[PDB]
Amino acid sequence: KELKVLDSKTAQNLSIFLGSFRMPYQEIKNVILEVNEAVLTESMIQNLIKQMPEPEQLKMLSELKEEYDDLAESEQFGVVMGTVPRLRPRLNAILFKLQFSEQVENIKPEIVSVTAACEELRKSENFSSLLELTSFLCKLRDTKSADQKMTLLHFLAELCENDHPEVLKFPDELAHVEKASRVSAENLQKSLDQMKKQIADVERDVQNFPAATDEKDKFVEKMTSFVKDAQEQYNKLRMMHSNMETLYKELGDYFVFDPKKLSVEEFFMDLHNFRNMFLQAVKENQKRRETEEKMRRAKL
Amino acid sequence: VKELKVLDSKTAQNLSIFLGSFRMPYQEIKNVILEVNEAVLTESMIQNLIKQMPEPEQLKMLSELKEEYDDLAESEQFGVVMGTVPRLRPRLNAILFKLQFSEQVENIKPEIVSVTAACEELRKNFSSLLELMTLLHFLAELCENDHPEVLLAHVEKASRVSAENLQKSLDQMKKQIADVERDVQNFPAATDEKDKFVEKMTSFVKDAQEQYNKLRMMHSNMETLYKELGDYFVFDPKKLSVEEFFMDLHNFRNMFLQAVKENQKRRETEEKMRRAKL
Amino acid sequence: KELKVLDSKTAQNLSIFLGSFRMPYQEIKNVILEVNEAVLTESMIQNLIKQMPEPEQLKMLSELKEEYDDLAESEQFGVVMGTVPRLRPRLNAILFKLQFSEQVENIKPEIVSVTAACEELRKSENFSSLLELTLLVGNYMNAGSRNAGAFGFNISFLCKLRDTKSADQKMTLLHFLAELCENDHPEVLKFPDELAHVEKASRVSAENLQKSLDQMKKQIADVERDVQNFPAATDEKDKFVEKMTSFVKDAQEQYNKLRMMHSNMETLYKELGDYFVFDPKKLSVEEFFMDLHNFRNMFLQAVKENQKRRETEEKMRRAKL
Amino acid sequence: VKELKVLDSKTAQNLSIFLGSFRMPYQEIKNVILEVNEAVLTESMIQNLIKQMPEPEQLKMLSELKEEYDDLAESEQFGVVMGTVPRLRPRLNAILFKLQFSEQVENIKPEIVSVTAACEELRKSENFSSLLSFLCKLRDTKSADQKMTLLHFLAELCENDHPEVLKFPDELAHVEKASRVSAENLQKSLDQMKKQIADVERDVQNFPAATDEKDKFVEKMTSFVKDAQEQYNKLRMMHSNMETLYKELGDYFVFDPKKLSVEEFFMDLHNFRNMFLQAVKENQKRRETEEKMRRAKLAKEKAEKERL
Repeated sequence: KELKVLDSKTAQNLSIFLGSFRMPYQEIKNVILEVNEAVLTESMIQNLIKQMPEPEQLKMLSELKEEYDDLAESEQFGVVMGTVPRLRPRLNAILFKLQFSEQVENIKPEIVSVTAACEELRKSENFSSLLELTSFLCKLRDTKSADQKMTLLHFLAELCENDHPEVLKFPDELAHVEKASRVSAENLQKSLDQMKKQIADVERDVQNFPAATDEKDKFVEKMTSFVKDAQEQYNKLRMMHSNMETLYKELGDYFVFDPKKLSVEEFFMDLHNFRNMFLQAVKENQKRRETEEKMRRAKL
Repeated sequence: VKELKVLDSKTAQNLSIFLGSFRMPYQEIKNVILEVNEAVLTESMIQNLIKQMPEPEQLKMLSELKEEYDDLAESEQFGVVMGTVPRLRPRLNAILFKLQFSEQVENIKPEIVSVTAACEELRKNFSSLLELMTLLHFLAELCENDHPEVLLAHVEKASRVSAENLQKSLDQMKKQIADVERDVQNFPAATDEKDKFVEKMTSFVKDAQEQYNKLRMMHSNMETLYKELGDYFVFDPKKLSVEEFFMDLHNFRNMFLQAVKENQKRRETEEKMRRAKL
Repeated sequence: KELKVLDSKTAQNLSIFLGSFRMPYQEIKNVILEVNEAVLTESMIQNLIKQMPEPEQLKMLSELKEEYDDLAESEQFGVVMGTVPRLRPRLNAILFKLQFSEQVENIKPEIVSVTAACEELRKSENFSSLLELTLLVGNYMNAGSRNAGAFGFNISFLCKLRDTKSADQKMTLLHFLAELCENDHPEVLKFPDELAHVEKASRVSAENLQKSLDQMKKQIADVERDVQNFPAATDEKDKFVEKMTSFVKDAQEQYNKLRMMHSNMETLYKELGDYFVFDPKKLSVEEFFMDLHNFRNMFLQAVKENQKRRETEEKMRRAKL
Repeated sequence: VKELKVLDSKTAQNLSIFLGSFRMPYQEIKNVILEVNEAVLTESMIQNLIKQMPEPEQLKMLSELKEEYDDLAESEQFGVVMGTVPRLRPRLNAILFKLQFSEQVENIKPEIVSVTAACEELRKSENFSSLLSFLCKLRDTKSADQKMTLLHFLAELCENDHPEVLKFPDELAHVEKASRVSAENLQKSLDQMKKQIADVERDVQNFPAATDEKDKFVEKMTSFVKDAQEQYNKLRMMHSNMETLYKELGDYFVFDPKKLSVEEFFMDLHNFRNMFLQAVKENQKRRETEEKMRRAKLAKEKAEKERL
């Protein structure tokens, strides 16, 4: 059969897609209309969106379907899809509905890690004690101590291990520090923004959606109810993200440091590095004070 | 601080770690579960909820302690709140089912489509080309002089499929639906109007049912056509599995094509001999 | 330029290859002859083999040396390669030599995992104690139970203690056993640490292991063959016979060691078959260790489930508030 | 059981786990290192020996316990044998270098070749030399009627009265690869390689003579070091020639080679190729559509005609 609208490759792709898809065009239409969640999936929508003929082509494909049987499977599909009101925006609202909960799930953790880390630090007394005996802390390893052949870090860690068995527990109170050092405050924000726009757009497309030109189209029906809930959820998320940014300020005072020059990621990435440096030093002392124990046995 | 009166040490430890990262008011989590709030629920969440959810007996014992709610630890408070959601488990398993269904159909369908296509692709020239250097090159040779042009995009896919697991999946799906359906039919009376469970589920189960039926039609069909193959190439549709049939048919299409490519390479290399000599 | 021998595609492919390769065709030839390992790599040899014009096609390009400069580069290369004796077996032997160490390194651990698992099983004082408690549990402390009086050392059977109720039906034999250990034989609980290679042994494939060895055996035999029949070197830069004769001996040495290690592995396994009464020729190594592994896992799960059950059972006691 | 006499608790624990899985008799490990046995040694094997190896100070203290070898724990016996290998560390590092060399060269060459080939393809394509950053502004502002873009416009003009540009995009095979390369990293790779070769070379020169017929280190490394240098020199020849062809472009296209890095240059040049083909692709698209709309009316006309 010959093509009367679709262009070469475009038809080439639809032929494939729909083929390995295997599903009556009318069923696809009704699945899209009723938003059948027993059929629809993230990818399925991404594929329809990525394979759907341009609107201008759909208008051309429907402006002469009296010869339906005479159209290639690719263009027959085109005709059907030409019957769906507000196709593209409809598809995005649907895609959004399928993606939301999960893209929130992907964000929240970042926020919680940082939040927890900040909470952990402030409430960590052992780390406070460690500060006494003492951001610019990953430098102790780069100095010397009372005597020689032992970085200040070691002496600090040893002094801790001898009569401060407790300070040697601070790493076990800074659980989320590592997860926090992995976060990207920049990216964290971009996400909440893209999301902000995402919800806005879908709300618009809905508040601008037509009426029931077919008692099968139950779009505005659900979608309006969803956006509502997606909103309540986005707000709560933003509040969490604010509580984070906020709690990170409090540390900028208590531990006194500039929360404008040092990002949340960078900051913690160092506190984490130091926490390791400390654990490393402790292991090194245990080694030294283990071989030296022999160097004195070798005199016997 | 805060003694445990029901949860066992480890359950409490785990529930605590879990809640402390989920970060969400327990009552709100309850509502989310009740109304199957799809703007919050995800496959992971449900699975995690199911994995962490204290056992029924522990939830009960806790529900009989709502009294000192403020004295109970976080882990045990979540318990009290969850201990008020009727049919927690079958409910959670139904939601997990709704969240997973379309995905599993999407992952099962392609296996059937490939195999089906390979079957359709065959019936619709490669027949005469085997029954009749090596034998391949020989027959290939003839299909170049006397019967040329007598030289399947799914035959390859079909060879990687596994008929056995394909059946197990459909059978596994069948149970899943039947189980959800049963749980729904045996569900309590929704007092708290915030519980839109029986409604949603009864409807979804209907849809999954229609899709499963359609999916099973595609299956049986696939097998029907496979036997149509046991006719033309007269063989035991059970002695040789779909996987194998197309595996051979595949290793075949290759060797022949290679035999052809090899022939043509000698072919041209001869042209680059007739000219060079004159 | 214009092709005098090579088909069209071969000329194309070979060009892109020689191109993004940048190296005088003679230099390439010397690298192959000298088996220069400061240049040669596994990928490099594989490609030369994949892109090398057919043996016959190289023969033809031999009558075209006068017009070397007239020929297209793809064919110039063909002209050079055409000068190298036993080009393909040579190339295959070099690839073999470059891959040999990794190959041994990938077979050895399978053998070491199974072997160590067997030794660990023999030497585990706590697992041995556990077997005894198992006999005690099924032959004397649960007369009611399933096969009471017929328990032995079958490992897969131990995997079923989980599916059988003990005397009082408030516990499976597995849990009964676990509690017995926890209460009166704590040390036994440390048996898992005494079986470090068991999990790895469960993931092995005796069949593939055997295939790997036989393959290595043929690979080495083939190279030796090719070396035994190799033509006397004309060009001084041809180090093949020199390097490869030596290598083959070395590789044969390693393979024999592998074969013997594998043979020792099979011997220990036969011993396990008589001790845990199973047929080595019917219960693959991975099957046996998967059973031992799964048992170790469920036994540990059983212990946690007991502690849990014990803890909540105390909340029932303190319910008297 | 078996009291440790030198090793620190951790090292011994780790050595034990390691030796538990490596399972190669200690003499055999030494023999293999001394023979530099290629049928046995692997990059991974050597990296693990290096990582597990007790520090020099411990190997020396164990080196003085040969008489009690049989009473020592497995990890310390291993230490004793290893302790008898002269220049163990430089030996192990040179061996690792010899195993890694040809491949780290193989991972550098490609980049140099991509950029090099790109520079060559460019200079040999007048098809581009002509087309004259701004190409962006055209794609920005719409044509007379919003119906099109000024880039499509220029693209169609070329496509009509200069159809010898449809090839341009296909004569820039390595430009994309070149856009991904990193000039700075390439340099480091080369300097890092030079240093590695120097250090090994140094160790071979200051290396103790063999006192047994099994130690093949000097014989092999001295020879290999010569081969690595030859290859490195050639690798550098290629590199500088790459920097030179690029320099040549700073003129043939007037632009400061110091300012704009190699990645920067071919990245823009990559996007350009993209933007153009884009327009051409798009033009051919809407022009194909117009064609079908024409045949649409024609048929829809012969229709109403044949009908009546």
